[PDB]
Amino acid sequence: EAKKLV
Amino acid sequence: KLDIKKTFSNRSDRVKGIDFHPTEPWVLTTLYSGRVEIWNYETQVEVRSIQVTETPVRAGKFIARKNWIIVGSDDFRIRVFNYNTGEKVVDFEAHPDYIRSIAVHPTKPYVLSGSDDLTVKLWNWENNWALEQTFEGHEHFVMCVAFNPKDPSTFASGCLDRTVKVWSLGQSTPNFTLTTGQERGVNYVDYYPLPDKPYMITASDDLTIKIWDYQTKSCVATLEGHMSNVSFAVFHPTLPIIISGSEDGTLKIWNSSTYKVEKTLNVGLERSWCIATHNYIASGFDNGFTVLSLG
Repeated sequence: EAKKLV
Repeated sequence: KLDIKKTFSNRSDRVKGIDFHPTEPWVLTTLYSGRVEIWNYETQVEVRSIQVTETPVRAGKFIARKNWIIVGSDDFRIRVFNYNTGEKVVDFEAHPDYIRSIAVHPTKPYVLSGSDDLTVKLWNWENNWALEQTFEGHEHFVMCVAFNPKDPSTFASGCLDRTVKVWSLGQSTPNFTLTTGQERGVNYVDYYPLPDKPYMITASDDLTIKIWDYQTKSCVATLEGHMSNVSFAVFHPTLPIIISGSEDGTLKIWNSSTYKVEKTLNVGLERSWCIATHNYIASGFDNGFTVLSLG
């Protein structure tokens, strides 16, 4: 999910 | 062979998008906090600061021929502000998911937006911002869209699906699809701007930057050395260099004739996210942005 959010 | 000087650094919240104005000495920044800012990097004085939304604003460009900035945010909306009046002049939901990238046609009233909804969309501001076309076929988030500056009837999309697709306005499917071998996806795509080479360039979380000949479809070179995700890589418009930026905290300047690294810069702002070129360059980071002069 980090890829979507950062 | 490159005298890199510092022009303006500003501390702020994380900068996700950045762009130079073509005729005023300004940069636009779009922040993780929902704010967008215009700074005069010569006087180092703010021209505008606007709280646009509560969500990240990842994409931002000047449309200077209309005295506009255009921005796209994680609340799914495209917004346009007139920077002379400060007022919001357009606001619509563009995609049912995050907007990653906005590109503006250099001579026609067209905007492209690329989205986590797996599409690119084309909007016409002289047709009441009509959706003129949707470009479908990618399999993951569309991270970057760029017009071909030598023929802006075509444009490229870079996607986490590991492809670049090159499209033409008015055509249903891509002119072609490039399978990059960057198996962690494509974060960015840029075109070489001058007529001597039909080249493009891609950056990936796989730590590589690849140069492509879009006529032969071959990989010309692979630039390695970054130690974490490569956020972007671009050809400089007037100098024979490539500039990349990474979550490793560095900017790297590469020789565009030899494909070897020339300089590694850690400007002390943590992770790098975004880039613009005017021989000014500017990059946005976790802790603010910097504008640098090269010559």
